[PDB]
Amino acid sequence: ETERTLVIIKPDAVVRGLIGEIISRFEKKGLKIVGMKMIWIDRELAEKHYEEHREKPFFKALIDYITKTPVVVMVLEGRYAVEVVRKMAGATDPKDAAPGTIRGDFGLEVSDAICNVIHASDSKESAEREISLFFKPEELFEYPRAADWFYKKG
Amino acid sequence: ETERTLVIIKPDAVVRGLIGEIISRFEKKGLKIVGMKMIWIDRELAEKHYEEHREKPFFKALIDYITKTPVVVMVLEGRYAVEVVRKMAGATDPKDAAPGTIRGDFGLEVSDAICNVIHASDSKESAEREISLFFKPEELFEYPRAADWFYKKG
Amino acid sequence: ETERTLVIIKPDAVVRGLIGEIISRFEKKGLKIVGMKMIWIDRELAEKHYEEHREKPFFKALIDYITKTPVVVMVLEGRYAVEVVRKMAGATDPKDAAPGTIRGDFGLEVSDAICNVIHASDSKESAEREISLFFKPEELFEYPRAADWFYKKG
Amino acid sequence: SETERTLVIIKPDAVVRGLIGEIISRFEKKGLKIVGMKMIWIDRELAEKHYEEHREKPFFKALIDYITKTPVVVMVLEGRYAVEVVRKMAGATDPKDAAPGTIRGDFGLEVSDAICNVIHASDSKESAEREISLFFKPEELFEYPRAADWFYKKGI
Amino acid sequence: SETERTLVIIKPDAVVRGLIGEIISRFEKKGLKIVGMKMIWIDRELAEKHYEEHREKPFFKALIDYITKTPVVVMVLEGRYAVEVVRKMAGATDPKDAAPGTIRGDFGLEVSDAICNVIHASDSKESAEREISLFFKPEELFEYPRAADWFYKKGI
Amino acid sequence: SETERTLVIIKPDAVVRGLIGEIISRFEKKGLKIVGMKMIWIDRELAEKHYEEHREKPFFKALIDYITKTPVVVMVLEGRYAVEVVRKMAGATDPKDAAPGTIRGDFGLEVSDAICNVIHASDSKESAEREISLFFKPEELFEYPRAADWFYKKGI
Ligand SMILES: Nc1nc2c(ncn2[C@@H]2O[C@H](COP(=O)(O)OP(=O)(O)O)[C@@H](O)[C@H]2O)c(=O)[nH]1
Ligand SMILES: Nc1nc2c(ncn2[C@@H]2O[C@H](COP(=O)(O)OP(=O)(O)O)[C@@H](O)[C@H]2O)c(=O)[nH]1
Ligand SMILES: Nc1nc2c(ncn2[C@@H]2O[C@H](COP(=O)(O)OP(=O)(O)O)[C@@H](O)[C@H]2O)c(=O)[nH]1
Ligand SMILES: [Cl-]
Ligand SMILES: [Cl-]
Ligand SMILES: [Cl-]
Ligand SMILES: [Cl-]
Ligand SMILES: [Cl-]
Ligand SMILES: [Cl-]
Ligand SMILES: [Cl-]
Ligand SMILES: [Cl-]
Ligand SMILES: [Cl-]
Ligand SMILES: [Cl-]
Ligand SMILES: [Cl-]
Ligand SMILES: [Cl-]
Ligand SMILES: [Mg+2]
Ligand SMILES: [Mg+2]
Ligand SMILES: [Mg+2]
Repeated sequence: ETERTLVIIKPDAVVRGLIGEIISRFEKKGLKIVGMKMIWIDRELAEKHYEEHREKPFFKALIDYITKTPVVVMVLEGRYAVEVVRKMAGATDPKDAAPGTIRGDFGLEVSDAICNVIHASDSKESAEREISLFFKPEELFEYPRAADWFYKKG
Repeated sequence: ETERTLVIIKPDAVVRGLIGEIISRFEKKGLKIVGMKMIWIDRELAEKHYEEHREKPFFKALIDYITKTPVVVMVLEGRYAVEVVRKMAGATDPKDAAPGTIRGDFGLEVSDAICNVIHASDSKESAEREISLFFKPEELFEYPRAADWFYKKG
Repeated sequence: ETERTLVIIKPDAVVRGLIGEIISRFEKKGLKIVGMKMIWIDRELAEKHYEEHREKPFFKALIDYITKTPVVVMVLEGRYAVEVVRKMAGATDPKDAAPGTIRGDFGLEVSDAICNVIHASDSKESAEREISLFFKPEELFEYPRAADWFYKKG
Repeated sequence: SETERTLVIIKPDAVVRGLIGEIISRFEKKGLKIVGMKMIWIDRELAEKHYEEHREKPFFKALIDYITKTPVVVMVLEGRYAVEVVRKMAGATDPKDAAPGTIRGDFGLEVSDAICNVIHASDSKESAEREISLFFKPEELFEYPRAADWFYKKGI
Repeated sequence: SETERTLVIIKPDAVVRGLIGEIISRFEKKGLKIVGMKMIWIDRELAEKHYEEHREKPFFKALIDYITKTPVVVMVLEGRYAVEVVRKMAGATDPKDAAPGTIRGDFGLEVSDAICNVIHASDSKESAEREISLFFKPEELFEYPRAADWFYKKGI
Repeated sequence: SETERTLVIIKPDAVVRGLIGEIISRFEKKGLKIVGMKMIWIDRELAEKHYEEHREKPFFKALIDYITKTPVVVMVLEGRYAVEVVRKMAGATDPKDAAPGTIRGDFGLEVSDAICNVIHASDSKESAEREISLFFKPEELFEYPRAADWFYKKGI
């Protein structure tokens, strides 16, 4: 049931100084950070990441948004991590996101793009693809978090 | 899409020392405080604010409640601020409010009135009316919050 | 409307150092701690507490889980405390729990048992029974919390 | 008695950065009572009056520009030895020197031509009295019970 | 070894104000282990025994009234040099003098006839030993692993 | 100018305990800018190079074992007098001595054969320069605006 998912702490979150608060929510949930780095995405990489939206009217604005400033890309590992992180993220448009979710508590204002604090892979398949776009195997680690032993079935 | 809504941090919140925590939730969401002051509402002003409830059985108790101690009235500005703040507030009766919402996390106990931490305008129209009841134009301001520039479409 | 409910801060929460954070959520909601103690539940007591699950496939694992390390048993008092605490706890399986709830924010990983941070009585009847299992009348108290006077109808 | 009132100004840097709530919560958590509060936009005349004791100091101009840059939140805190206590909570004038745990220590660092330091706290009972009068009318200050006030009642 | 056990009492003011959780979290976050804990309502005999060293001091009576005002939460914290560490976390006896960041510094200020100061922390290993015995039976103290205990294992 | 860059390492104890976010938030809240950051697993060669000044010290071996125990998060913080400021935020080397409010003061205590102390902070501008180079390539460090940067613009 253990899966890996890719999360991008977007430019709006970085500029607003919310990196730590976002990371803490994942750590507190029990999710493990197995990879992470601050990078500045270029248009080519951005369009590959968001290839599914190439023919949508907001594509250009979305690429401008994700490449506006550096972002923090990270890989989270844990039981059903993909669906869990999507649940934690909340609705795409922050105004519709429920209080308690990341977008619900931190997002609201938008530009030409629907600024929404973070990106979260939408499926195990997508996560695999996205993780490969931003990380090399040598940047992903296997190590124990403090409470790992507690759940070991002997 | 930018709107203004009126919020009243009720006597129960003031007495319990929750003013700051409530304000922080709005600031963290990205909402801008364009007006704010601690006042002690008298019955006349209270009945004008809650005119819609004049013929309800809980009217008297509600007026007693809102005028019990000083309150903090404030105007919040932001994208769809009215519906967003209502969403953040949660169900009228705190016991029914979802965890994560203001009433959900802070409210529960009631008196003869359903004490519920805060008041939030229910519509743009109501907000306009309520804002006018408590504030003069000279008490409302236009200024930039730190991240405002980020969302400017050039 | 004032009720008492039993909550058990389970071994996973104790080991992870989440006792305080869990307690704070209840205090902030307005709930009153009328009884509380750290104990180490033995199998006999554990099976009495979870008697309803005796014929379920996960029974053995559940008993192992709840008796793994000491836990903190506590009695919470307040308006509709039973349903309110259940609401605050969230879905049984933490991966399904909504962000904002205790299980939603803190739980995810599981062992042979569905580790979910806390236990909360499912009804007033169950609460009565469970409270009696862990506490003697002399361990339960009646005292005023700071804001109690605020809600007194004269 | 030991109960005093002091003036706090949540400065433009704090307002712009969205720290109003976090600052207020620190005072509420300490047990201090907010007896008056409002968001205002200080004009140069009022700013220079508040900081008149620095009228003949080199940093005066930058200070006025800073305090009047955007709206601020002025408030009056009441409580046991509130003046010295709030000053202690504020921390060293230059935030880089302020101890972690203090308001300036946890939230301040960067400066403009002025030493931006998150908040203002009256330095003495005499200054508190003068400052409260500059920003608040008696009609804007209130006497009411905070939840735990009854717990501290002395004598019988 | 360096591992010690100390006694902490979350006093009536903290309980009434709903600060039990916040106080416990500070100890958990520090890495201290809670090996015993319970809510009890201290009677005068036990209160006077705990504070026997102040038996002949003017504030004694007010102190007993205060500590027995409502139920409290007594707990035993275990960890490296726990006695001095918890004392440091507590801060100065009179909360108005306690540094921001400490428990008394962030949460205490107001007083009654007694100097209400949020919590009690054993002042020495000798006092800790005596105090733990007054409130806890060995059967109420436990040895178990906290999540990160394995990380600190020494030697091979 | 007064703007400096310093190197911070969120050590294995912090990573294992899930404190990465809380530590980063303290720097963000202070107003410091993260210009570089990544999770890496330090090897003995790099660890010994970073701590070369302790090459001939008794605790060296335990120190290397500790810093290479699990992955860490290295990051570069930029801001006014960042070196001394971050050091101040970190607190005393041995967490038991660190003041409440500091990172080590609030989060550290227990030790292994090494004095586990949550994070590493460059001790000087010279050390910061050397350390940043050991862990980061210029291509991994960025210049960008944080939300409030405009507020502090000096002069006209
Ligand atoms: N301007 C604009 N941007 C959008 C819209 N929908 C989505 N976006 C942006 O494009 C991103 C990706 O879209 P999508 O995958 O559908 O949403 P997500 O998976 O929840 O992030 C969203 O997170 C927004 O940043 C839209 O309708 N208009
Ligand atoms: N006693 C009592 N008070 C109520 C009841 N419904 C609402 N109230 C109080 O009256 C306030 C205004 O009512 P309403 O506008 O319907 O709810 P709101 O807009 O969510 O605050 C509520 O916030 C409560 O303070 C009720 O059924 N009984
Ligand atoms: N292994 C396993 N454990 C379960 C399952 N369902 C429940 N549990 C565990 O048994 C406890 C009690 O079950 P139940 O009363 O139905 O859920 P609760 O009232 O929400 O705690 C749950 O909290 C879990 O700890 C399950 O389907 N499989
Ligand atoms: Cl949502
Ligand atoms: Cl963990
Ligand atoms: Cl709701
Ligand atoms: Cl902002
Ligand atoms: Cl749920
Ligand atoms: Cl209360
Ligand atoms: Cl200081
Ligand atoms: Cl209070
Ligand atoms: Cl101190
Ligand atoms: Cl731990
Ligand atoms: Cl220190
Ligand atoms: Cl910023
Ligand atoms: Mg998507
Ligand atoms: Mg209404
Ligand atoms: Mg059940």
